[PDB]
Amino acid sequence: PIKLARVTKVLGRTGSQGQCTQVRVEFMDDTSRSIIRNVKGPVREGDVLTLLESEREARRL
Amino acid sequence: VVDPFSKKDWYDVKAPAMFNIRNIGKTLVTRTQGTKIASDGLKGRVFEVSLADLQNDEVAFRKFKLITEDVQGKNCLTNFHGMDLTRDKMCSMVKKWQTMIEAHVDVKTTDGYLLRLFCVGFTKKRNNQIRKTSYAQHQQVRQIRKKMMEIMTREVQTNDLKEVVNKLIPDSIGKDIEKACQSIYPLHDVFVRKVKMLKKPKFELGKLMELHG
Amino acid sequence: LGPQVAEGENVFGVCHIFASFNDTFVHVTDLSGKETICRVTGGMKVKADRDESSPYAAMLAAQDVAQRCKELGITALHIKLRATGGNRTKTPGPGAQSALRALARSGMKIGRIEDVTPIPSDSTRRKGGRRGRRL
Amino acid sequence: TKKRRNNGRAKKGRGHVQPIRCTNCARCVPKDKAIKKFVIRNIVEAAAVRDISEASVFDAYVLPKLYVKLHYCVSCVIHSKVVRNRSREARKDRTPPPRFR
RNA sequence: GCGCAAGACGGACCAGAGCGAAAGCAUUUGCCAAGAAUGUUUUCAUUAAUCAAGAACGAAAGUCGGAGGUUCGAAGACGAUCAGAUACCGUCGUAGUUCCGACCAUAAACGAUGCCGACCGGCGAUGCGGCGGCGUUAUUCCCAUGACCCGCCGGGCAGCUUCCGGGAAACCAAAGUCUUUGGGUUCCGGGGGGAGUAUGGUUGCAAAGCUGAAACUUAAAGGAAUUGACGGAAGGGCACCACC
RNA sequence: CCCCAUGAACGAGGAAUUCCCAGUAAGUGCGGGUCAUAAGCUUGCGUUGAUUAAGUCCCUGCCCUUUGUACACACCGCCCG
RNA sequence: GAGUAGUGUUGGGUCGCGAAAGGCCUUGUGGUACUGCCUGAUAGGGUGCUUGCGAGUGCCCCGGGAGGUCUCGUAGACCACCAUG
Ligand SMILES: [Mg+2]
Ligand SMILES: [Mg+2]
Ligand SMILES: [Mg+2]
Ligand SMILES: [Mg+2]
Ligand SMILES: [Mg+2]
Ligand SMILES: [Mg+2]
Ligand SMILES: [Mg+2]
Ligand SMILES: [Mg+2]
Ligand SMILES: [Mg+2]
Ligand SMILES: [Mg+2]
Ligand SMILES: [Mg+2]
Ligand SMILES: [Mg+2]
Ligand SMILES: [Mg+2]
Ligand SMILES: [Mg+2]
Ligand SMILES: [Mg+2]
Ligand SMILES: [Mg+2]
Ligand SMILES: [Mg+2]
Ligand SMILES: [Mg+2]
Ligand SMILES: [Mg+2]
Ligand SMILES: [Mg+2]
Ligand SMILES: [Mg+2]
Ligand SMILES: [Mg+2]
Ligand SMILES: [Mg+2]
Ligand SMILES: [Mg+2]
Ligand SMILES: [Mg+2]
Ligand SMILES: [Zn+2]
Repeated sequence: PIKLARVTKVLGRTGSQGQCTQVRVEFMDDTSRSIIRNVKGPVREGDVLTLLESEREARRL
Repeated sequence: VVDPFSKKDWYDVKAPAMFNIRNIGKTLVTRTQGTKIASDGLKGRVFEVSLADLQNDEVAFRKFKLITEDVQGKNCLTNFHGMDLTRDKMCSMVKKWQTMIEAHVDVKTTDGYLLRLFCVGFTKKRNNQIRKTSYAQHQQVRQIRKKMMEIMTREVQTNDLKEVVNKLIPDSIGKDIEKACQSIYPLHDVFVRKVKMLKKPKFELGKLMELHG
Repeated sequence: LGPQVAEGENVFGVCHIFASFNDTFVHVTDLSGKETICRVTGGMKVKADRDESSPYAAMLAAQDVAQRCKELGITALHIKLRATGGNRTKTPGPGAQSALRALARSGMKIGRIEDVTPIPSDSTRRKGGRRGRRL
Repeated sequence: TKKRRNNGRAKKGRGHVQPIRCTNCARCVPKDKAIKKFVIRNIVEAAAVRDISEASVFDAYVLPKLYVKLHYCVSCVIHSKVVRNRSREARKDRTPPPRFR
């Protein structure tokens, strides 16, 4: 299933070369579920991310 | 070349009448070529089964070894063999500031099965306890050991396998030790951690038939 | 091509996953364990000695045995995980973890998970020598 | 010059201690000096958690955990960075590091 | 997977915990003798402290015999790595590792700190015995008794702390009570090498152990701490002449 | 320098690597230097004018801090048979 | 009636838990909290769910009533080259 996500906070930048941003995800379905997630490119708080695999969790690079 | 797997045949392992759920599962045996009796090749097997699967209400970590003896034509007849704790739980209990206590007995049941029963316990931290450590002194320990020993001996020695297994399912015996020892020291987790088998009596169809139904 | 059972009920095999640091086995048997259904090993799927252990091997091996058992009517697998045990390592090798995750994906059912590494009460002397294995 | 007052090993008021073989090396070290570390984790790790959780035939089956006590001979630790060297004064503090937030 | 067999080893619990003169000493259970501490309005009445000579026990390896040989494993053999490796790494493997019976007497046998004794700050802990004290628990009331709890006493194993005082300093509540120098006592050191060698004596089955010089040679050798420099040691830190 | 002819390699460049964050990279001409005659070089000058990042120590490079040292002519050190 | 009957146990005790039949002799308390499950009391001992975690909040039984993606925060990040000067 395809899902949507909301940015609650920006925590740090994960990467070897300092590539990924490690961001915190609310679900736009009004659910309270909170998952950390890796995102590439620029991110500011409040943005919406589209997840193709929505059950996956964030690991440290 | 030739597929070994088409000469296979599926059989049904059904547990005895002690527990709730009957069919533990399926077992796979190569058909009789007449040089080798398949009923015999199948005759000697153990099964490692979680109690959770035999009877619906219970704890995951008690395992039963079950032996097939007779085959009923795609029914296998299973008698109790052994019992043990899942390694996970056994490790979960053991911790660093408490004394551990272990004992074991060899007992013949009334019908003649010979069992080895193992006994595990721990010193439990009292609820307001300020001191870091619950240790028990040597003589206290030995007291406990002796009582563990005494209890389960009398529990088995009086009863036949049927009632023994029946006591082992909920673990009556553990709770028994625990209550009985509160005077000497506050025992904590107390189990029969293992059950072994030493001698089965000469095999008898009738006895087993009664055990199944 | 196997057991005759309704669509609800799942046939259980017992899968032994052995991960040393050398290589993995994904080994699937009956309940008794006295009959093996299927056995695939790490060094089998991949050719190089280095790669013998590595998670990738686990992947392949697992996908394959799981397939082959999906053939024979075994849907659900009890899992007994194993580390090399005895005097040597009690950690399971890296392979096992991957392997496990893998034969989930193939659509297998997972029964109880249990950990059996042979663990000594007290062993024979370990294979290095007093001052250790230095490198 | 005496470096530690306790000489690195915890042995006090007894003469000799039963030696144990290292996890990593196999090098022999007395049980007192050995840098000990206890490990409780889950058999399956982070991601495969969520994965396997779906493939169960059981509802609310909680993953078993793996329990292992490690010993590390003084050398092997410092290589594995289980233990790192610290300053003359800050040496003296035997309070275990704050893994508790 | 199921059984069988053999010899080893007693995991986790196990700790700056115990016990032993030190070496050393962890499965259960019974038998055999010891032992500290505690308790005491018991008994003896100076019987004690330390000790040349002389003794008892003394890790590991080693040595004789016997038994036994799972694992590990000097020696050795290969396989690698390397310029070379008779070394680290790997596959093997003899003696040995194990038990019984005799020898051997040495270890960084270390607290690198003789033993008995007196006095000199605190502070919490811990082990053993004792003594007192609300209150919990072993179900509901009485006494025992055990478990926790709050103290006190005597021995212990230690710890933290401190302008007690020492100390060349590191550090030490002893390494304190030392030029304000004396409680008793035993071993023992006198620049570095030569050398724990030569010789004699003596012990052993031998490997060796104890005892132990000299010629010569040499301005330092050494101990703590301090700035440096360096590290194939650990952490941070920056820079589009580093990357993303 | 100029007119005619001659009209060849070259099909977006392997392992590696260089310079760069906003009137900036880059394209494009122009001035000054050298100069009797000369800019495929340099030094300046405008013009057209972006993609991407506002982060990280992975690599490379040096800095501190802790730490060990038998080095101090300071590791190209010292030193053993 | 009677803390008797019955029932219950580590050492004992002057015991712990605790009925009913049936009558007699005339009312035969109020106020005020809570309450997941297990064991053995609303005590004691284990053990939980609500959102990954930490807070809150709720979780004995019945009837009826409506109101619903409970609220607030939130790192929860873990998968051997190389002599000499
Ligand atoms: Mg040093
Ligand atoms: Mg010693
Ligand atoms: Mg002592
Ligand atoms: Mg043990
Ligand atoms: Mg003498
Ligand atoms: Mg010896
Ligand atoms: Mg020997
Ligand atoms: Mg011999
Ligand atoms: Mg060679
Ligand atoms: Mg070798
Ligand atoms: Mg070998
Ligand atoms: Mg002697
Ligand atoms: Mg000596
Ligand atoms: Mg000495
Ligand atoms: Mg003396
Ligand atoms: Mg006491
Ligand atoms: Mg008292
Ligand atoms: Mg004391
Ligand atoms: Mg003097
Ligand atoms: Mg001299
Ligand atoms: Mg001498
Ligand atoms: Mg001589
Ligand atoms: Mg020095
Ligand atoms: Mg770097
Ligand atoms: Mg110098
Ligand atoms: Zn090591």
